[PDB]
Amino acid sequence: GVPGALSNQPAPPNEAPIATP
Amino acid sequence: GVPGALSNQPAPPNEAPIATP
Amino acid sequence: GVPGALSNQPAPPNEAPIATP
Amino acid sequence: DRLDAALRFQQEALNLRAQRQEILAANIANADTPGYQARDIDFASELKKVMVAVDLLYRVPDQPSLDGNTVDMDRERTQFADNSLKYQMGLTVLGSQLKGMMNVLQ
Amino acid sequence: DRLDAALRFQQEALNLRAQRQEILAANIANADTPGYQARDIDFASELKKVMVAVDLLYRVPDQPSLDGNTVDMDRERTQFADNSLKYQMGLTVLGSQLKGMMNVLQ
Amino acid sequence: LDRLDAALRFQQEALNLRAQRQEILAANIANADTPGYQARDIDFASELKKVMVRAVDLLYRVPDQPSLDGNTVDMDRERTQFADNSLKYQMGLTVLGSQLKGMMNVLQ
Amino acid sequence: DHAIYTAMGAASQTLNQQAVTASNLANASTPGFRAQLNALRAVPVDGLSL
Amino acid sequence: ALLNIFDIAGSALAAQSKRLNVAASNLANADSVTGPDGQPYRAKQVVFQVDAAATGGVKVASVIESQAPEKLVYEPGNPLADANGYVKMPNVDVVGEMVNTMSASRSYQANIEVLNTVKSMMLKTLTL
Amino acid sequence: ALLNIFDIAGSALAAQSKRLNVAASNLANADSVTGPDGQPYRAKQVVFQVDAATGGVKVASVIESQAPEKLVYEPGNPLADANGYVKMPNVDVVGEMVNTMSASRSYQANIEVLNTVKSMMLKTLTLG
Amino acid sequence: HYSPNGDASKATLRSRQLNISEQVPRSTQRNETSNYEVDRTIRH
Amino acid sequence: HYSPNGDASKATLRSRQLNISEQVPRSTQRNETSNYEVDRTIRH
Repeated sequence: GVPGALSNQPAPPNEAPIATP
Repeated sequence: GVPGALSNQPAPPNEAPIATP
Repeated sequence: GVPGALSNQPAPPNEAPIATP
Repeated sequence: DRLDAALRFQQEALNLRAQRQEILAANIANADTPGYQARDIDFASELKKVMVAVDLLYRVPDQPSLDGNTVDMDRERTQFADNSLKYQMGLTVLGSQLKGMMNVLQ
Repeated sequence: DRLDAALRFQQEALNLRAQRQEILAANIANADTPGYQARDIDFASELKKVMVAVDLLYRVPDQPSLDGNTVDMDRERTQFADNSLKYQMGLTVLGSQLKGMMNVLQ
Repeated sequence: LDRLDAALRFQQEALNLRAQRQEILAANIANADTPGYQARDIDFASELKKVMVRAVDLLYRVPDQPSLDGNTVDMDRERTQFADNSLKYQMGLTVLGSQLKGMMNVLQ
Repeated sequence: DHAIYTAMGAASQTLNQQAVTASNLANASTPGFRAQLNALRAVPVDGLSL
Repeated sequence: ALLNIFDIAGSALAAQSKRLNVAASNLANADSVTGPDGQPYRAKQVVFQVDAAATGGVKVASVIESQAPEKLVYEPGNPLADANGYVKMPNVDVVGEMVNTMSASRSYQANIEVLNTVKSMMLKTLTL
Repeated sequence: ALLNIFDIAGSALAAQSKRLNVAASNLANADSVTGPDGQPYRAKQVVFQVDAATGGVKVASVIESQAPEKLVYEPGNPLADANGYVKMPNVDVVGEMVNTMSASRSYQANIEVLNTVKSMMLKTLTLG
Repeated sequence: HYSPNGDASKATLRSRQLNISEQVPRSTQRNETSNYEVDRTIRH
Repeated sequence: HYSPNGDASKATLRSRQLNISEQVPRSTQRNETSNYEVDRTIRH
C-alpha cells in the first residue's frame, strides 16, 4: 500500500519495453 | 581464494609488459 | 650517524652559497 | 529465575535492535546490486513473539528502477538513525536497572 | 597457579590482540613501499596453539599494482578498527574478572 | 639510606628524569623557530643507570634534514618523543601509586 | 588508493602526446619534413585476482 | 550479531573501490588504439553479487568485458587495419563512467558513515 | 609489543615528510636552468625500505632520477654545448602534484593511527 | 633399565594428536603430539 | 653411571612433538620437542 511500509511478498520485476509487444 | 582472506605463500610478482615478446 | 639518533657532537652549520668561489 | 525475568524484556529488545541494525546495514550496503530486494523485520511482532531463527519480510518499493533494485537511501538512513537511538535508549535503561539492582545490596 | 591459568586465557588473548595490532600498524606505515607484501596472522589458530614463536601469513591481494605493493587500505583499516574494538573488549572483560575476584576479599 | 626509600628510589629517580626530559622537549618545542638552535635530549637509560649508583649532560640530536637558517629541531620526531615520554611518565606514576597503595593497605 | 596513479599516468601521457603534436606543428614549413604520428597503447597489469 | 557489521561495511567499501578503479581505467583508456598483444581495447566492468552465507554484504564476482560492439573507424594507412581498412576502437561511455564515479563515491561516503556510527555504538556498549 | 607503534609511526612520519620535501623542491626547481657550478638541476627521489620480519619505513637515500635531460636550443648562452643545446630539468608536474597529495594522505593516516594507539594505551594504563 | 620405544612397531601410546592440513603451490602442514608409556626394571 | 641415549635407535621417548610446515620458494619449518628417559646405575 503506502510506500515504505512492510509487505510479505516482493513486487513484480521491473521492465522498460522500448516497443510494445 | 576470496580477496582479503589469508594464505600460506605470497603473491606472484606483478608485471606490465609494453609489448608481448 | 643514523638520522634521529643521539650523538654528543653538534652538527656543523648548514650553508647554501649562491656560487662556488 | 526472578533476576533473569526482571531483565529478559530489555535484553531481548537490545538483541532485536542489534539484529535490525544488521539488516539495515546489509540492505544499505547492497544499494547498487540489481535484483536485490530490501529487507527488514516487524519489530513489535518479533519482540512480542520472542517474549511470549528471525522472521524478515520485504519492504514496499518506493519508486521503480530499471535494474530492479528497490532500496531508498533517505528512508534507510532515517530507519538507521531511529534504530540506533532506540538501541542506545535500551542500553541506558538496562544499565540504570542493573545499577539500581547492584545499589540495593548496600 | 589456578589464578594464573584462569587469568592467563584472557591475558594471552590480549597479548595476541596487541601483536596483531602491531602488525596492522606496520603494514599501514609501509603502505606505500614498493615490493611490499601484506602480512597478517590467524588469531583463532594462533590462540589455540599458544594455549596448548609466532608465524605470520601473507594477505591475499585484491587488485594488481605495478609497483609490487599488495597491502590494500580499506580491508586493513576495517581490520584495524575491529582489532582495536576486540582489544578493548578483552581489556574490559579481564578488568571485570579481576575486580570481581578482588571484591570478594573485602 | 633506609628500608623504605630503598624500594622507591628507582621509581622516584625515573619520575624525576622523566620530568627533566619532558622539560627539555618542551624547551626545544618552544624554540622551534629560533635559527641556529640545536635540539637537545637526554640518554634516558644511561642517565638512569648512572643515577641509580650513588648535572645531567646534554646530547645533541642528529638533524633529520638540513635547513638554511641553521635550526636543527625537527617536528615529527620530537612530537612522537613528547607523546611517548608523557605516556611512560603516566605509567611510572601509576606504578608508584600502586606500590604505595599496597604498602598502605598492608598496614590496615 | 592506487586508482589515482592510473589517472595521473594518463594525464602525463596526454601531456606528452600534446608535446608531440606541438612539435609537429612548429616545423610546418621545413622542406622535406615528415610528420610524427601518435597513439595511445593500453598496458594492462596481470596481478593475482580481479 | 554486531561484529558482522564491520565485515559488511568492509565488503561494501572494497566493492565500491573496485568499481571506481574500473571506471578510472575505462576513462584513462577511452582512446587506446591497441593493447600489448594487438587486440583492440575493450571496456570492462564489474559484476556484483550478494555475499550471503539470508542477506549480507555485497561482493564482486568477476570482471567482464562489455558485450556492446566496439566502434570502428576508417584508416587504411595503419597496419592494424583489416582487409576493409577499418581499425577497431573501444566503446566507452564517458558520461557513464563519470556518473559511475559519482555514485561510487557517494556510496563510499555512506558506508563510511555507517561504519563510524556502528563503531561508536559498539564502543559505548562496553560501558554497561 | 604496543610500544613499538610509536617508533613505527614516527618512522612513517619522517619518511613522508622527506618525500613531501623532495616533491616540493622538485616543483620549485621545475624550471631552474643551472646550479651553483653550471650543473643542471636533476629531479630527485627517495628510497623507502623496511626497518626489519617487518617494521617501520626508513628513507634509505636520495637519488637523482636517471632520465635524459629535456635539452633545449639556446645558442646565445654560455652554458650551451658545442651544438648550442643547453640542458633543462627533466621534471614533470603531474608527478609532483600527485606525490604531494599522496604523501599528505599517508601522513594524516599515520597521525590517526598514532592517535588511536595512544588512546588505547592510555586506556590500558588503568586496567581494573 | 628402560626398553627402547623409538621404533613405531612396538611403541605404547597413551595419547596422540595428529593434525594434517593441505592446500593446493602445494602448501602442507603436519602436527603430531604423542605421549608414551615405557617399560621399567629396577633391581636393588 | 648413565647409558648413552644419543642414537635414535634405542632412545626412550616419554613425550614428543613434531611440527612440520612446508610451502611452495620452498620455504620450510621443522620444530621438535623431545623428553627422554635414561638408565641409571648407583653403587655405594
